[PDB]
Amino acid sequence: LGGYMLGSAMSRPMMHFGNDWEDRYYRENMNRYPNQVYYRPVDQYNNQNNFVHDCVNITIKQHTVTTTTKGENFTETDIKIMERVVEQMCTTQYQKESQAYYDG
Ligand SMILES: Cc1ncc(C[n+]2csc(CCO)c2C)c(N)n1
Repeated sequence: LGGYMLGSAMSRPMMHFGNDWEDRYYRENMNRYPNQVYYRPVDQYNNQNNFVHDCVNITIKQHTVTTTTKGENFTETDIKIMERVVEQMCTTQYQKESQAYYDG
């Protein structure tokens, strides 16, 4: 990996996009989609968006390869569900891990 760690699977978000075609594609493809996030530890960092870009990148990179060779074929629609919920989870894992990095 280089220095990345899986936070774990998303606790079934019930979140949103504002685009009903992406709402549906979440409920219709979540069985196939990459539902978990890999990050570098927050210790070298101070800000979510840049870290979170690397976090969505490493989980999408590994897990798209893992799921395509199981029988999948993601689209820009699946990427937009993935990128949203992974980015939300990456930023939420940053919040918890950054609180713990302040706590000890
Ligand atoms: C895991 C999960 N993610 C997204 C939605 C979809 N959804 C929630 S708000 C809204 C956007 C349109 O107002 C839609 C319909 C869901 N139900 N479950």
